[PDB]
Amino acid sequence: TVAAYNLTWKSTNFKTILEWEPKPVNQVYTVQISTKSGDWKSKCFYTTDTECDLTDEIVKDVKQTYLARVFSYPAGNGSAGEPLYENSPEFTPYLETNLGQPTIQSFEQVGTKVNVTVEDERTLVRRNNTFLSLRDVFGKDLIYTLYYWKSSSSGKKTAKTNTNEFLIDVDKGENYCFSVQAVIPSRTVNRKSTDSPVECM
Amino acid sequence: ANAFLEELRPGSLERECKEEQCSFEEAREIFKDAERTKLFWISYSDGDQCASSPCQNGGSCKDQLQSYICFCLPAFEGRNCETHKDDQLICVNENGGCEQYCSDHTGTKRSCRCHEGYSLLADGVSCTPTVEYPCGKIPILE
Amino acid sequence: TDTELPPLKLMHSFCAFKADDGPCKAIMKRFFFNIFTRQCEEFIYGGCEGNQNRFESLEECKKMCTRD
Amino acid sequence: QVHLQQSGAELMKPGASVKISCKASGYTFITYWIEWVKQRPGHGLEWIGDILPGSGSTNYNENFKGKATFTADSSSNTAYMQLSSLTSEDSAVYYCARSGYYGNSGFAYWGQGTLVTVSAAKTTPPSVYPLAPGSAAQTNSMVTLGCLVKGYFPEPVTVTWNSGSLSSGVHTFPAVLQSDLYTLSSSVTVPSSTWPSETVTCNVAHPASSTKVDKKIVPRD
Amino acid sequence: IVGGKVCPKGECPWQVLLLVNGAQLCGGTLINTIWVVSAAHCFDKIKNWRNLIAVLGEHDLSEHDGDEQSRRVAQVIIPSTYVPGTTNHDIALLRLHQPVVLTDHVVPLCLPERTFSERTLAFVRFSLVSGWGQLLDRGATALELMVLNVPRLMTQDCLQQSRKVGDSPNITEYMFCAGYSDGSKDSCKGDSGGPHATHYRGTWYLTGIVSWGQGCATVGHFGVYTRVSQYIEWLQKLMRSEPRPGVLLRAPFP
Amino acid sequence: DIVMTQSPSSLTVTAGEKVTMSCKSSQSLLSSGNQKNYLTWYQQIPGQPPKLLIYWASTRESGVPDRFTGSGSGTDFTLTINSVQAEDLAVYYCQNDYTYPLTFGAGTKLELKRADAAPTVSIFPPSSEQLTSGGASVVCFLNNFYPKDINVKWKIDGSERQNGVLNSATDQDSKDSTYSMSSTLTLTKDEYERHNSYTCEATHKTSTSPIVKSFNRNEC
Amino acid sequence: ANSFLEEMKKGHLERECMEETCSYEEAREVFEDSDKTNEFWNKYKDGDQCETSPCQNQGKCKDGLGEYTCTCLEGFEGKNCELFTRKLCSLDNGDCDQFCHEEQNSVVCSCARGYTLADNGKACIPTGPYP
Ligand SMILES: *[C@@H]1O[C@H](CO)[C@@H](O)[C@H](O)[C@H]1O
Ligand SMILES: *[C@@H]1O[C@@H](C)[C@@H](O)[C@@H](O)[C@@H]1O
Ligand SMILES: [Ca+2]
Ligand SMILES: [Ca+2]
Ligand SMILES: [Ca+2]
Ligand SMILES: [Ca+2]
Ligand SMILES: [Ca+2]
Ligand SMILES: [Ca+2]
Ligand SMILES: [Ca+2]
Ligand SMILES: [Ca+2]
Ligand SMILES: [Ca+2]
Ligand SMILES: [Ca+2]
Ligand SMILES: [Ca+2]
Ligand SMILES: [Ca+2]
Ligand SMILES: [Mg+2]
Ligand SMILES: [Mg+2]
Ligand SMILES: [Mg+2]
Ligand SMILES: [Mg+2]
Repeated sequence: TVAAYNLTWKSTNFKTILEWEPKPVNQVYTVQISTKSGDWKSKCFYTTDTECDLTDEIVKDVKQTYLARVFSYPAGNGSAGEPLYENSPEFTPYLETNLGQPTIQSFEQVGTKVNVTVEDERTLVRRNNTFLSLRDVFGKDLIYTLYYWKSSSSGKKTAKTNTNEFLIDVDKGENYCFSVQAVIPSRTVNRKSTDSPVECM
Repeated sequence: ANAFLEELRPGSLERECKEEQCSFEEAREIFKDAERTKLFWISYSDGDQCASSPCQNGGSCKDQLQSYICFCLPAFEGRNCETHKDDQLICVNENGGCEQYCSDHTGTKRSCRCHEGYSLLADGVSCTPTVEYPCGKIPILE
Repeated sequence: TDTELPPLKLMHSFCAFKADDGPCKAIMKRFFFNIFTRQCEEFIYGGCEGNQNRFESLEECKKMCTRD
Repeated sequence: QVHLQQSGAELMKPGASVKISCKASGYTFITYWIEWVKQRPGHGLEWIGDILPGSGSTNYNENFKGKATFTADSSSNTAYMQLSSLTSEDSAVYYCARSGYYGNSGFAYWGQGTLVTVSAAKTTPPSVYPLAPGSAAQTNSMVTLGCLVKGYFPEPVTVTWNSGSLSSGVHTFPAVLQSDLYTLSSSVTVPSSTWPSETVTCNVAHPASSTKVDKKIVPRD
Repeated sequence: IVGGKVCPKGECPWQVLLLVNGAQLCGGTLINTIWVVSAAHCFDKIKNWRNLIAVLGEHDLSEHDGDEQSRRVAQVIIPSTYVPGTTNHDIALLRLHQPVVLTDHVVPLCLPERTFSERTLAFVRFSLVSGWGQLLDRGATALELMVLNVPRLMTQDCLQQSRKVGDSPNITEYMFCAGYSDGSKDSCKGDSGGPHATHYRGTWYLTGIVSWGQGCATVGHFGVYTRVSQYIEWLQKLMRSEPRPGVLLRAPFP
Repeated sequence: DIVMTQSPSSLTVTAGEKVTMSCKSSQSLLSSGNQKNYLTWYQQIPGQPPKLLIYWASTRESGVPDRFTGSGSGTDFTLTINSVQAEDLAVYYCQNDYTYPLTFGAGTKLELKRADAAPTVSIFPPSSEQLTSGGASVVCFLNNFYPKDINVKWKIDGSERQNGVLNSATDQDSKDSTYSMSSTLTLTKDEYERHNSYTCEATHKTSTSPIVKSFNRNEC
Repeated sequence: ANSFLEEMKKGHLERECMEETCSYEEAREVFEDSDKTNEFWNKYKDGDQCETSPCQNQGKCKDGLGEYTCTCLEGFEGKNCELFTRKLCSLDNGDCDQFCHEEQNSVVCSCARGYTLADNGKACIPTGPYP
């Protein structure tokens, strides 16, 4: 029986999974998660999987900072006096969860100005029998960064907005293209999301 | 599609890549900037990692950049909604169910015994004192 | 300056350390000889893992260290 | 639960700089927007700007550019605000706040409030001038009195009548400012049985100047 | 109890004080009627055992009201594996000379099952420690019954988070750390045997007894307690055992 | 920048019935992404920090009583208080919670309506020590007038005077729920001893004629 | 952005580095003086590495390559101005009477020999009985 290591939180849209490297030979795993001054909630008991879901706990309070640890129960059984374990990096979901790849909802050229709507993807954070939209969790902290260009020779002309809508003038000479990128400027890491699927008219 | 040696006319990004399935070369000819071509390729030729419907027990899969996210039903959890939350009622479920004592009975769901001075109720999970002064219960707070 | 005080001419090595309280957390009023104050006075003993300056009473407090 | 303990009240000379603090307790410090709201009397609320601790991102109101600076040290879980080159317009009540939970959900939890005063005045006790009616041929069952308090600083000053016994039926007017000084009065109406009759005094205590004056209302004003 | 508060009268009923010649010696914890638990090193060099008095239900030292039930101690039992002058296996069960009548200010705190204490009452981290201990490391014993909320640590966290002082006892599997590392809250000297009770769903359980700790809330340090889960079954067996004519006997353990 | 216009600057209401408020906004606060209106309401009893009332213009903060209710969408927003109690006496502030910079409203004072009463005005010549020090601040009082709106007309030797005068109004009282204006006009010795007659006029809604109170220097 | 019928044409910023995508050469071809071209070029690829406020203490930023160069000011060591040390041990010679060890801008005081220092540093005190 050996301790786990390389514990990491693979989270996107608050879908948090804790994963560890060493393979379970004659060994099973169990993971507990708790806040700074909370109660150690145990999950994924005796499982041989090298990963465990933790979304249903961080969804309770995304703003708190969470600490987790993974024991290693010898296969067959408890331990002698204490299981052998290893902690995990402290994960505050609000400042760390990766933003999902945004999708463009619609785009229309009213007059000479285009109107690039952005679809609002939902997150794993729950409420009264419904998932919370991305805007419903971040609000003012969520801005966007559109890139538009001529189909040939690219030429990204960046633009910014604080809404799921856009209103930008064009030359009425060539079908522009769009690629949005949900940006949270109030973070320090994972600030910018991956670029949206390209959409052109 | 329409080949006709297509490489003469300057190809619009839509016509060549967002219409026919263009290769890396076509996109590189269009953008003419290696950096941006790499970024656009990793965002476009990423593919849909949801063609195998990875999520079980009624879970809505969502594609990302070389990733998928399962929007699991309330009664399930896991990366693919594999784990039955309501089927983990064994005694290690943070004293699963039983308020006072759980015992991992072989082949049956745990049984809730409880300490001397108390006795079980109809609910069969929690129990209440049966004496004037039970264990570790402060009567000043009543 | 240069005060002329008896160096106590230690006859026993064990009564010569400092007042080691002990990591434990019990209260028992043992006694130790302080090499500064010419008295085997009282100190609180935790009750475990101390040095050899723990004394039940003042009688052997005096006997073991101070030259009778 | 949670609380936001701000600093004490200050009285700075013009041209100085105050440093308001706001300690956060009960929640995760680095994951909530710490606001700052200015409330000058007779002007309602006026948002100054906020800082997100840990990240350090700030959003200053334009009309407070340069005037207000937000710093935050997350080890002690306290924020900081510094107002430079104070003027008489900075004499107001500032607050700190914590943003709500589900995004743009207001300021869930507010600080107790901090009073900041800036003026070129000095610590001066008042010269309370008593009041008394003139001819007043009416002299009905109800007679009004008062003791005018002028020339004191800083606020506040306690005023009462007959060592607090005559406390029901007084109207302590708010301390208004004039000629770089504070002035207020205290009107009390009493029956004729006590005035014109035995001593009816007003008790004034200036905590800053450690003053206790018991000037008595006397007829023949 | 540095950095603690005052336990309101009766809110710490299981707390038991022990006096030798009427002087403060240790704490305790009444289990059912006649059996009390105090750290094994409390009774090491006490002569004239007939002067051992266990006042229980006490709330204020410098006062004698009608809530301080006082009973003698006939025999004390400790694990035979315990070594005099050392810290391993610090727990003692006392056969009170006379039974005590329970009241509102006298409610006994009892043990959980071994599996229960190993599995559930170890992952709460928020448990009270009570006693009449000093308020400073050098010493100022509070005449009032002080109480304190303490955190819980597993043995690896304690080793790899506290200081690395080599002149300290090791942490065996029989003991587990507790306390704040900054140095603001820690039982000091009058809390040996003091209950370390963990609340869980409207019922308190004895999940530890204060044993030792380097200083009182020093920089980067924790107060080592005594994990009672190792001794739950042994106490349960000795509690239902026939009375024996000894005074200080060392029952076999395990 | 968004400007918010609290339509009632200061409204009064008898405790028990239902009140409604308005808070307009220049730019619409309705985010089309999730159909939420991002305006926050606040309750601030004087001398106390403003407790949050309603966020998203419809959702009660945990602990807010079940009579406060927000409504409206777009640019016009409404806060409703039903069965008004004594604790509702406060100034309420709406807030733009959509776009930086955050802008607050002008507030809305709440007053307890009471049967109006004419003020009791009494003029006062200066104190004996007031002259000896070198001050000449004549003050004439007013007490127990409702509603708040009032006007004072100081006259010196029959001529209206509007220099160096000062006024002060108390908050609504607990017993009589009324205000008490205090108009004082300050001079020094020479100007006070150059003009004789002093009169202050209390022009209030309670009567069409301002009640007159006066004194003459020659008699004193 | 070397499209057909270009180069021989007059230079232009927008028509090259914004409409389409100009190269570095097409950059200088428009701006000549290399420094000013960098003034744009460090923005074109490396969007802006200091649009946040990483370097505290009012740290002005030039934002060149993606390495995020920021100007720090006096009284604060480090590139981000984050080191909040008082520039030396010279302040009251280490809040002391004699001097302070300058162990990498730390605060570790000492007194003269035979004049033992306190644990944190205060006035020197004689060590033995006749120092
Ligand atoms: C469905 O597709 C994803 C990505 O190819 C894979 O990870 C799953 O295992 C499969 O079921
Ligand atoms: C996608 O989301 C999950 C939660 C289920 O509701 C599915 O029916 C839906 O398609
Ligand atoms: Ca084609
Ligand atoms: Ca080609
Ligand atoms: Ca083609
Ligand atoms: Ca091509
Ligand atoms: Ca994909
Ligand atoms: Ca007593
Ligand atoms: Ca070109
Ligand atoms: Ca070109
Ligand atoms: Ca060119
Ligand atoms: Ca072109
Ligand atoms: Ca070129
Ligand atoms: Ca050229
Ligand atoms: Mg097409
Ligand atoms: Mg091609
Ligand atoms: Mg080619
Ligand atoms: Mg152009």
